[PDB]
Order: sequence, then structure tokens, then C-alpha cells
Amino acid sequence: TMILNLLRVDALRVEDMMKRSFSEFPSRKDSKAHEQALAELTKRLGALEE
Amino acid sequence: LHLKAEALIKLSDYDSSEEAIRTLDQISDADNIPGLLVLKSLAYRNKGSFDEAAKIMEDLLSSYPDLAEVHALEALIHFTKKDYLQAEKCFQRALEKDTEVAEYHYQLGLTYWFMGEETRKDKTKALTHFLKAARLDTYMGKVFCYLGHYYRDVVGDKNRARGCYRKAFELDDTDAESGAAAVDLSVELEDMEMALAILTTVTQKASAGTAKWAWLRRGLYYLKAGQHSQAVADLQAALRADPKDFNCWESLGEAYLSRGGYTTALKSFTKASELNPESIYSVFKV
Amino acid sequence: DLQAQRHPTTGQILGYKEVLLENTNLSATTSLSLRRPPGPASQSLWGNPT
Amino acid sequence: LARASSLEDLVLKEQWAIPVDATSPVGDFYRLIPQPAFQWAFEPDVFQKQAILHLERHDSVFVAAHTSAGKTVVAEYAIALAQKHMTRTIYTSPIKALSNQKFRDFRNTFGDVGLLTGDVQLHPEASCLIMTTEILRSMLYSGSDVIRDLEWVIFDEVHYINDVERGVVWEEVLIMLPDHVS
Amino acid sequence: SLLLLPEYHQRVEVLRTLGYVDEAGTVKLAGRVACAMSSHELLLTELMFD
RNA sequence: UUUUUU
Repeated sequence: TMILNLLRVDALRVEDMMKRSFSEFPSRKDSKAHEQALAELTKRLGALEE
Repeated sequence: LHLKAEALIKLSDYDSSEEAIRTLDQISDADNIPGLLVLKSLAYRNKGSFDEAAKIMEDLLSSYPDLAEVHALEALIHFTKKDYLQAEKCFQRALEKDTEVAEYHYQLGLTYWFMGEETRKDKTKALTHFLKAARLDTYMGKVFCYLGHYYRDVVGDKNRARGCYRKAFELDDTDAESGAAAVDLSVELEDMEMALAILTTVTQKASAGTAKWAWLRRGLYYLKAGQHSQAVADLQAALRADPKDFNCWESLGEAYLSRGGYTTALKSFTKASELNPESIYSVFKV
Repeated sequence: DLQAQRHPTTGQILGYKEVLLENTNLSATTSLSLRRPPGPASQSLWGNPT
Repeated sequence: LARASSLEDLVLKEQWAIPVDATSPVGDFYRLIPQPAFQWAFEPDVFQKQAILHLERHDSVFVAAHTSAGKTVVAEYAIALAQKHMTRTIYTSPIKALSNQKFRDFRNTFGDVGLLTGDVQLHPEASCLIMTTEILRSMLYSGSDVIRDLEWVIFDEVHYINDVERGVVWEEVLIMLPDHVS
Repeated sequence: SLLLLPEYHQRVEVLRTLGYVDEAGTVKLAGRVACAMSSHELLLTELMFD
């Protein structure tokens, strides 16, 4: 029923619910820190000489 | 016993309505002593009730004002002019201004003369300049801010009127006219991001209700922008202040109807029209 | 819609002026926001596909 | 004014979960909140005072007490505030037999209290609907236009999340709830 | 990273092998029938169609 | 050999 009620709607994906579940809280807790670290270490690679 | 007597006389002059007027009469009896020229001032305070006490106040003022009662007799005549029409005011203003030449003691007679004259006389120099001299005579405690507020009512360089509204509300806090007028005329002026700061600050020192004039304005300020959550919360606080003003209920109903809610807007509008059934807009909206 | 006017100070309805609506072409079965039209009618509380 | 203008102008110038202290904070419960939305026959204890103090500002408490009769003071002060503001409130209980006497007590204590269950459907127009969570989960997936009027959702026995065949219902509900609902 | 993603994929396949979900996941009529059903959605809708 | 809901 959950899969059906989310496939039915277009702007909602079933993976949204899995991301937001309590059993994923430890893994997905610090997501904003991971994304900011990614965007600010991509800058640091741009450093080394070719 | 000097310091206590002056404090008691001032409290009698400045006290509350008829029950406190009887308390003032009791205080005057408790301080029934020499220097009777204060009794007339108590009598003027007693005139603030005008029920079984003004006649006694009139007799007390007449009895006290015997030798010269210089300030007291002129002030009593001005009070009589206020009770009657402005005929007596023309004589009182000239005599008081010519005799007592001052700025701060003269400012009390200036405010009494302006209250008597404000009925019909234009008084572009007799009272308006009197209020200007009273503003130049701004006293330390609760004696000349209200004069500046009343001087900036509707005209005469409204931009300094906005400045002395801000000052008259900063100095005199209990009144909810100068502050409301100050924010209203300020928002009438171009600057907008300044009214919100004022409202936030006034709201912070709001203890429990009793700031409906603030809550309502800030709720409308959030209603003009698309921030319905804050507007609804603000207006709920304003209605908790006073749950009888139909303007608040109607504006809150519009807030609910702007965002999703349909049956809560309906309930609020029905309540708004239920009292004040003269308003057509509310019933139509229902 | 013929919306009302408000006196800028001590608001009173000066007159009713027509303005353009903005949230039409939104429906209960193709949009998920609290601006969509209310619904078909008095309707089953739950168990409603579409 | 020219000389008066000068003579007047010269005179004019993140954590996301706050563990509120059990015993310490509240000293003035009556200084603020002088017109309570609900009146008891007794004195509210310390934690009930703290929960009411945060329910006034439209916050989202998580009370965790021992006895069920200490919590229902919070659960009915929230319904008194809901009835004061004209909004609506949903009280959700897992057991079908527990949500019948709650219906009786909330209808006897104040005004209109509808009940919705597998078979009962008393007054689906009141402002205190009492439901089992599988009905709120079913009317969150569609719109149902009741969600447009909510203020509070009082999850009653939230330690049924640990159940093995029904713990997923509480998290489908706690995920799908819109933001304007405390 | 999601622990349950392969099980979601397997469920979608089981749905698509019966006639409830088109390719690339759009609900069919049988899917909308089993959507608004209380319990035993798969078995009940299969009994009805048979 | 206890308990339960769309």
C-alpha cells in the first residue's frame, strides 16, 4: 500500500520516505555536513599543479 | 511634616476616579492644616469626578481662594471655563499669561487655556505658541511630555510630530495613543523596515496581553506580506488581549482564509458578525 | 474576483475593485498545496485514490 | 516653522531538541498566563506547568511521564486552546477499546468530541475527533480537507512504535504530517 | 546506501508481474483498486478480478 | 499459551 500510494503521486518518490525514516537516522544525521564538506573539498583539489 | 504633606497633596491631585476621589477627600481632611491654597488644587482633582464632590470642590476652592490664590484663582477660573464654554477662557488666558510670566509654571495654565480654547478658537499663537513654550519647558517627570504629544496632533510639520511622537511615547509609556499614532504615521511615511523593529521591541516587554495595539499592527504587518503563520499567531495574541473587538476577529478570519483553512475562517467570521451585526462585509464573507 | 479596498489607515472598505486571480488551473487531483480548490463535495474521509 | 522648528528639534534630541530541566525553571505560572484556557479542581504539578508553559507559544512538547493520569492534563489543555482559537485537534490512540471512554470523558468535560473508528462514526464535524492512527494514516495519503484546520495532533501511546507489525504506521504518520501542525 | 533499496526493487517487480503497475511505474486500474482497500490488498483484488 | 488494528 505504501509503494502504491507513493507511485501514484508524481512529486513524491518512495526513496524520500526511506531517507526520512528513524532507522536511517544514524547514517543520515549529518547530511548537511557531508554536502558542505564535499563542496569545499572540491575546491581544495583545484590546487595541485599539473 | 513637610515632605509627606506635599506627596499626599500631589497624590490627591493626581489620583483615580470617584472612589479614589473620596480617598482624595479623606486625604485632604487628614491634611486639614494651613496653606489652604492646595485644597483648591484638590478641588480641581475633585472636579475630575463631578458627583457629590464637585459642589464640595467648588465650595472648597472658593473658601481657600481668599487672600490672593494667585495661581489657584486663575487655575480655578480656567477650570470653570472648561466646565462652561470658552467665553471665560479668553479672559483667563490673557490675565494668566500677562501676570504669571514663565515657561514651566506658565505651561500648566498654557495647557488649561489650550484645552478650553481648542473647542472653537484657531489659536495659532495663543495656545500653539503656549505649547511651544511648554515644549521648551520640558520637565523631568510627567509634566510636559503629554503637552508635546497634544501639540503634534494632526498638523504643524508632521515630521517633527513623528519625532516627538517617538519621544512622547519613549517618555510617557502608559498611554496607548502617542505610540500607536507614532507607528501609524511612521508607516504612513516611506520607511517600512523601521516599524517592524519598533513593534518587535515593544512586544518583547509585553508581559501578558495588554498590548493589543501592538499585536494588531504587527499582525497586519505580517498579513500584507505572505507570512501567514506569524500573522495568525500575532492576531491570536491580540484577541487574547481583548476578545470583544470585531476588527481583530475579522482580520484573523481573513488571515485563516488566505492560507488553507475554510471552516475555521468561517467560524471566526461568524463570531465577528455575531457581535456588531451592523457590518455587512462579515456576513457577506460568511 | 472583485476584491475589496482598504483605507491605508484605520482600514475601511472604500470600494470594490476587480483584480486577477492567480491560483486557478490548480486542482485537487493534480496539485499538492494548500491553495488548490477544496474538493469534489462532502466526501469519504479516507480511502480515496485520485 | 523656522525658529520653532529648531527649538523643537533641539528638544527632541543547531540543537533541535531542548532537554528542559525537570524541577528548576518555572517560578511564575500565574504572572504570565493570567487567563488560563482550562480550569482544574487542583494544582498542576511541576512538569504539567512546564508543558503548559510551552503549549502557550505553539511549541511541540514531548512529555514522558509515568502515570497516564498526569499526562491527560496536557492533553486537555491543548484541546481547550484549540477550542479557544477556533481551530481543530486530533487525538489518536492505538487501542480500539481505549478510545471509547476517552470519547466519553472528553464529551462530558467540554463541548463537541467526535469519534472515528473501524465501525463507530459519531459526529465527523466536531473539533476533537478521536481516532486510531490507521485512520489518520489513511486520510493523510489523500487530502481529506480536515488537515486544513489542524493545530495539534496528540499522539497518545507513542511507545507502540516498537511493535513489530504496526510500528511502521507511527512513522508514516510522523513523516507525512505537514508543517503547520504542531 | 539505503539498506532497503533492493527490496523496493523486488517489490516493484512483483507488482509489475501482476497487472498493477505499468513499465516505469505508473499505476493501473488494479493498482488503484488495491490502493483504497483495508487489508489483504493483493489477495482481495486478485480474488475480485478472478 | 498472552495481545491486536485499517
